[PDB]
Amino acid sequence: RPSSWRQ
Amino acid sequence: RPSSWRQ
Amino acid sequence: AMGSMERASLIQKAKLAEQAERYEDMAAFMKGAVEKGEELSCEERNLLSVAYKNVVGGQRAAWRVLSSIEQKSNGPEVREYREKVETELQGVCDTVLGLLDSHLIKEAGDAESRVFYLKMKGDYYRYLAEVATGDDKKRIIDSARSAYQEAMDISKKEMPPTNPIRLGLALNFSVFHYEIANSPEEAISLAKTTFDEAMADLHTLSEDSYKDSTLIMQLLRDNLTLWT
Amino acid sequence: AMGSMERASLIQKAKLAEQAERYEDMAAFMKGAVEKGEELSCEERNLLSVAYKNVVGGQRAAWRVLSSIEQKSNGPEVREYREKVETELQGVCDTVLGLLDSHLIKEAGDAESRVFYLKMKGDYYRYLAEVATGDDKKRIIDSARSAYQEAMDISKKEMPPTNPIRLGLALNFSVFHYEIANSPEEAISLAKTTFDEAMADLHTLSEDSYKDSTLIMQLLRDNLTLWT
Ligand SMILES: *Cc1ccc(-n2ccnc2)cc1Br
Ligand SMILES: *Cc1ccc(-n2ccnc2)cc1Br
Ligand SMILES: [Ca+2]
Ligand SMILES: [Ca+2]
Ligand SMILES: [Ca+2]
Ligand SMILES: [Ca+2]
Ligand SMILES: [Cl-]
Ligand SMILES: [Cl-]
Repeated sequence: RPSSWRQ
Repeated sequence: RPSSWRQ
Repeated sequence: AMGSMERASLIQKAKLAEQAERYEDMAAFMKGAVEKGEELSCEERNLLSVAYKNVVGGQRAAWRVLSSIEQKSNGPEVREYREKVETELQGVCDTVLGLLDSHLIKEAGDAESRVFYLKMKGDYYRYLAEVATGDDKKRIIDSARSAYQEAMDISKKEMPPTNPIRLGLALNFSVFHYEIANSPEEAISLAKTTFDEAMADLHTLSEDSYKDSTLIMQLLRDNLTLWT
Repeated sequence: AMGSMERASLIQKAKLAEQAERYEDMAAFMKGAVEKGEELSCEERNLLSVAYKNVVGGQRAAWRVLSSIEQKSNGPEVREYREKVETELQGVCDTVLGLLDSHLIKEAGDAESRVFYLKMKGDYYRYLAEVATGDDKKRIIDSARSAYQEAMDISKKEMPPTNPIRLGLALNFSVFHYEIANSPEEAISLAKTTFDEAMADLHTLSEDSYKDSTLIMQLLRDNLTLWT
């Protein structure tokens, strides 16, 4: 559930 | 652009 | 490719693929289930429809993006890639129409099943018509018209005006008239008469059936608002 | 399958597929472009990354849905279909890692290109590690760790602390620590130090570079807020 890199 | 049947 | 899976396992996996939003898998599982040769239940017909509508819906959305780019341009790449997506969309439509012809429609004796499949036949000829430009375009359009028309005749004799499949059929046939047949007045008349006749039948329904019917009734109203 | 298309046509079609949200097509076009054997530009590297991140992202989302259903259940169908999706995800990861090993990384001499590819190598070993359960799981985890670590060493020597690839690398390595390596304190420390060192370098940036950097800085802050 954490954020990895994304556009 | 009109709506056909959709869920 | 699904000939060695049990029918019930194909159905169970189609429902899993829906939860996973894996609609290509869903369609392949449901195609395998159809090819077992047994008739489809109400729930199974809905699974078949949902799977292929999602697959072809993504292809139609892509085709429309590429077609718009192509028309603004008028190298070969944009046309080539539009043609690639177009060919894949036509392949999926042919697959569905083949399942309907071999042999879903001929074994559908009940009004609910027969109308459901004839509506699908109209829809997938409509999708073929959206991209058609050659010698067979008028025949493709008339194949959509003929399937929708037989479904409407059966549904008006055999189903209440609030039946969700009858409502969805009339909705889609009205979109056919507006978008494909260049008959906007026919489209508007069909949508209004369908809405009004369902309105007058709502009083017969349970609360759950009422929710199902009014949901599709709102789509008819949305189109009438866009068209008038 | 793309050996007969021109490199520039593959690149042009990859951009068209992105606009059409046809990410499987996008990935196949970019794979074909890589297999031409020439190094990739900055923009082309981004196209490669976007394509495969979207493909594998859909597979990961499906795998997580099916894995959750499977664990709640504990017939063979749920396990079988989870294994099918798992195998397809592993195939895509192996494809990307194969492009990196043959021969993107060895020809990447500049820091920007080399760090970009080592970050990808870490990411796709991380995705393999998310589903790994057998003899090679610790080696898969260490392959992700080693690739991320080499990328961090290069990026800290050769790039400013606000560089978007350096920031994204540190973000993803911190997720690796938290999610994969069971090292939440390492994850938190890396995210905080990365955020603070970028904050102190913002004053050197143009308005456009500032927007790029702060965008990824917010993702670091989102994780720290979730983790502390
Ligand atoms: C075409 C169509 C119309 C209506 C429904 N529906 C609504 C609620 N239950 C079923 C399904 C379809 Br495929
Ligand atoms: C992994 C990563 C990090 C940052 C960026 N980026 C942001 C703005 N331009 C490039 C791309 C990637 Br693939
Ligand atoms: Ca059987
Ligand atoms: Ca029958
Ligand atoms: Ca050439
Ligand atoms: Ca080089
Ligand atoms: Cl093409
Ligand atoms: Cl399976």
